[PDB]
Amino acid sequence: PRAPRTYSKTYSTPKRPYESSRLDAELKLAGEFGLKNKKEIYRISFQLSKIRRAARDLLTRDEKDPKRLFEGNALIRRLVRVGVLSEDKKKLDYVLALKVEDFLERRLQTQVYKLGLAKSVHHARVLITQRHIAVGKQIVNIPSFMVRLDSEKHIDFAPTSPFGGARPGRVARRNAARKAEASGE
Amino acid sequence: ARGPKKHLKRLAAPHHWLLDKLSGCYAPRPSAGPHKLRESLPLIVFLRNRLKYALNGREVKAILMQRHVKVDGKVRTDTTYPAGFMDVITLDATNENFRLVYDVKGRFAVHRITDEEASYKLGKVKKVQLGKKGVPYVVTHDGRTIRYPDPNIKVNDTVKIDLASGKITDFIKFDAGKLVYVTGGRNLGRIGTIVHKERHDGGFDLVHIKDSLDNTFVTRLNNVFVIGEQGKPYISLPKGKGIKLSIAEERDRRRAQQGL
Amino acid sequence: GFPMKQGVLLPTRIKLLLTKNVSCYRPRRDGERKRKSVRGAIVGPDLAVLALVIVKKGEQELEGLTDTTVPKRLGPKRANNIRKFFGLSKEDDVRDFVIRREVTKGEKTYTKAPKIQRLVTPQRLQRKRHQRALKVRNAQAQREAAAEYAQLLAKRLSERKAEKAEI
Amino acid sequence: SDAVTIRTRKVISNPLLARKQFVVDVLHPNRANVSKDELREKLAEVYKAEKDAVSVFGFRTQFGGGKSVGFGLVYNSVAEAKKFEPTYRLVRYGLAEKVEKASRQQRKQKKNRDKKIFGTGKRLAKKVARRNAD
RNA sequence: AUUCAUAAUAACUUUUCGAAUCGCAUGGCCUUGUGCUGGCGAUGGUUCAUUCAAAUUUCUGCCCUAUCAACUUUCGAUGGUAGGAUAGUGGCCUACCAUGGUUUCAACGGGUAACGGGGAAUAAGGGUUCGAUUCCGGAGAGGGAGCCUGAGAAACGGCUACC
RNA sequence: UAUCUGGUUGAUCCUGCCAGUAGUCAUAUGCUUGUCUCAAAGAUUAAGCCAUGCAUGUCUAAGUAUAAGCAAUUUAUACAGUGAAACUGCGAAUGGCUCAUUAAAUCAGUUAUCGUUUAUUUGAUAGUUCCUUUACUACAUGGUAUAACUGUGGUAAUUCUAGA
Ligand SMILES: [Mg+2]
Ligand SMILES: [Mg+2]
Ligand SMILES: [Mg+2]
Ligand SMILES: [Mg+2]
Ligand SMILES: [Mg+2]
Ligand SMILES: [Mg+2]
Ligand SMILES: [Mg+2]
Ligand SMILES: [Mg+2]
Ligand SMILES: [Mg+2]
Ligand SMILES: [Mg+2]
Ligand SMILES: [Mg+2]
Ligand SMILES: [Mg+2]
Ligand SMILES: [Mg+2]
Ligand SMILES: [Mg+2]
Ligand SMILES: [Mg+2]
Ligand SMILES: [Mg+2]
Ligand SMILES: [Mg+2]
Ligand SMILES: [Mg+2]
Ligand SMILES: [Mg+2]
Ligand SMILES: [Mg+2]
Repeated sequence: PRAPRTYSKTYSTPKRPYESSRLDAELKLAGEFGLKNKKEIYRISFQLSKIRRAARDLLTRDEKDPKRLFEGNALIRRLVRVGVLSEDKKKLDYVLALKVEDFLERRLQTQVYKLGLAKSVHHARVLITQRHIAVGKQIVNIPSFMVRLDSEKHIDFAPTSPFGGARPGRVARRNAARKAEASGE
Repeated sequence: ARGPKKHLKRLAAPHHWLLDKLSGCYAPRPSAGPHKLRESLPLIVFLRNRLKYALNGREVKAILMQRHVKVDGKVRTDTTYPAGFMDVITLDATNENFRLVYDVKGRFAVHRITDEEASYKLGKVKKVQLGKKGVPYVVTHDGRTIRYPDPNIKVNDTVKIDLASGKITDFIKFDAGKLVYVTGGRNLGRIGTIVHKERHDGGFDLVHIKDSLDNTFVTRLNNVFVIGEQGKPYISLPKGKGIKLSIAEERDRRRAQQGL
Repeated sequence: GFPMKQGVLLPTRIKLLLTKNVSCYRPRRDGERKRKSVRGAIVGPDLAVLALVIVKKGEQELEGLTDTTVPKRLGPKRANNIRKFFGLSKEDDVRDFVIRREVTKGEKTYTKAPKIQRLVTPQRLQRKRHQRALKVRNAQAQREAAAEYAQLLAKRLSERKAEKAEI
Repeated sequence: SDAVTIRTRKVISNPLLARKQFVVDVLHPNRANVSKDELREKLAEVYKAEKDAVSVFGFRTQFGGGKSVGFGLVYNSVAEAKKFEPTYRLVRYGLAEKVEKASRQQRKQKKNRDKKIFGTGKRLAKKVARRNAD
């Protein structure tokens, strides 16, 4: 008898299982952003639906309302901070007009590919999950790190990654050891 | 059933203790004392969660066995002693005093006071009666019985206890245009002056209190604690002065505090 | 193994609701009563051991009853019980005549004596006169508090009756 | 000379417990969670008190390594350090040994067996011997 | 708001309480007796407050069913008086008295794969279904019943009896 | 997250259900199961029955120490330290479990005690102790009666108990 640990679902399965248009756009976005499942689209669609209905229920209230100003501007600032909503178009109407790609372009897997450094979205995913990117002074192995526009200049190689230094790598050490074993000292 | 209860679980503790949901299944149940269970801060909560002088409850017991903590001039080595509103906590080590005043958010605030402030306290006169052998006495909000008071004192007034003797120094009367402190309700921790009060025959009278920022509100008189005249508080007020500005202006002071 | 009970005028066993401070039973909780079978007080062939106590010594000598005496285990621990034991007086000294027991540890000899209860010590007289002074000073403090409040009531009555007369 | 970079955030003086509390965060490159005993002797000359009066606990190093964050205490003297230190951390600092008691189930069994005997039990110890002998 | 707090008078009591208790320090004083006086507490203790409460209690709100429309009142049902019992109000019980009380606005009865609520699932809105179960309140310790001690139990890791 | 589709006919438009479809802190079961965090878990049928072990005991300078216990005492031949056992005080009426009863009953929100009890905590509180004193009973301080303890036993047995 403790306090219950809070948890919730972060995605929603679409109502129609087999629509050829929806399967087209899901697998288009899965290959475009190098995603693993359709769950990585459903989770982003869950965040669209939550913030869309939050802006919908707050646009229902009229202007100058303290609840509308507080919750609207906090969601506006959160979306501007993450970089989904741009510097302009800071309105809840544009929040209603947000799309799936506005969160897919802000992921660490997308961003590591986009500032060079990866040469592919799938190479960006495997560099992140093999601990080659430190965003600040902390390494990240989550492809959905969701960079928040204050870390873009600091998306670099990790200080403890063989690309970033401090180590020659495990398979390079074994290959160098075999060359030394076949050559001499 | 079958008798009094001795365990207080978490999620049943008072919310102003700000206790963690996790890290335990229970909360410190306050023992019997001068104040009610739901409206008092235990000494373990004041030391381990507010002062942060202790990491566990075992060392809270260790200071109280060392008798460093005392409230109202008395040691009170009990761990869950119910120190409440208008109670002074004196640590002779570090030469540090507090008064358990509320803040603007309705929680018990760490408000450090000087020694000439810790030399007295305010008490709201709960009831006035003639005791045995015809001796008048008053009972304050902390259960103190003070015999032979000045007969100008009525109920819902405030006295100033010497706190070194079971006597009074001076009293302040429940009238219009006096600083009052809200002790209960959702208006807890609001400071203002009495606009007027209503008679309400049958019970539960009401007091209209407006702030210095003209934020008028109403409160039951059970929650109203007179703490001085017009201005001039008998106690050093905590940071905030009980103004209760809206949350949009609150997030503005955070930007102003962050703006250096 | 059933003890015979005092006052059971029956030749058999019987179950009784035994309580505190009765025979054949020692309670373990407060107010606990338990039903136990006890042998009757009437002596019959069903007994195993009967307890006899001698109240009058006779002409002959037994092997192990009247020959051997057992030394007394504990002497009087209270001061008045010592005074009535040795018959000194109402007011004499007990510390001289405290019974002292010798303990030998093989190599070391040491002596032990009881804590003498209910003796008169100047600590006890200090505590006694402390409550005497406590009641005396409380009586003067409450009387002067009532006198100050009475003169405060007289001042308030004189002030209010002066204002009521000239208003 | 690994630039271990010892520092203490949120230092609070606690003369109530006659000690000082702080948060020990270290930055150890190319090295893991170095150990507690060189952190104790390092904090000894940090606060100029003594090696034995320094108590530390915590130090969960951050993910990706290089940085360890933990809690630390410096006591005014070792005598009051022992008075206000938990006994599990005495044996962590070598100042005491584990008091060799029985297992918890065995202690409960001993108490429940000792509940049956009213008194010392010396007369029943000789009584069972006399009952078995004769 | 009181026949309130409190006081006074006359009394009454298988006469309540009003320290024959413990630790540490032991200062000061002169009728120099181990004399007078004194400190810091602990445990107690009558009563009034306080707190933890408990007990009862005011209004309003509960699922399905009429193939359940009349129910309650012998063995209290509704009220009055008086008493008893209770910690205390009260048909709570007793004695006397009156014939009342509930009901189609669903009484009473039956069923519940009924502990109540805070809550949960689903859901555009309105709703539907669930809630034994991390919190609050209740009830029980195989079924009943009775009781001792205790401030508080009709206690079951207390007792007694029957099944 | 304000959505429908297949099936009556030779064909049509309907009513209408069947069937699909998507969730369930909603259970069971099949197949499969590499990593980290988090954690429901004998409720449903049987509040059916239970082997065994544990879950309630508690001592500070401050009630009682002649353990024929230990260190031995720390003017210390009354004791003084620690201290098993046992008298004494307090707790054991908290908790934990379960939901079988229970349908204005519990319960919920809201009222009352001017209709009551309340250990403990906290504040205050007691010069009168004079039986019918013109008859007080030791206050530098009344009494016994017991545990633990010693010794004699009973019964196969129990946290059973007797006599001294
Ligand atoms: Mg590595
Ligand atoms: Mg009567
Ligand atoms: Mg009556
Ligand atoms: Mg009758
Ligand atoms: Mg149900
Ligand atoms: Mg049921
Ligand atoms: Mg439930
Ligand atoms: Mg019960
Ligand atoms: Mg009790
Ligand atoms: Mg029972
Ligand atoms: Mg049991
Ligand atoms: Mg129980
Ligand atoms: Mg259908
Ligand atoms: Mg791993
Ligand atoms: Mg069931
Ligand atoms: Mg069962
Ligand atoms: Mg319980
Ligand atoms: Mg458990
Ligand atoms: Mg269970
Ligand atoms: Mg008690």
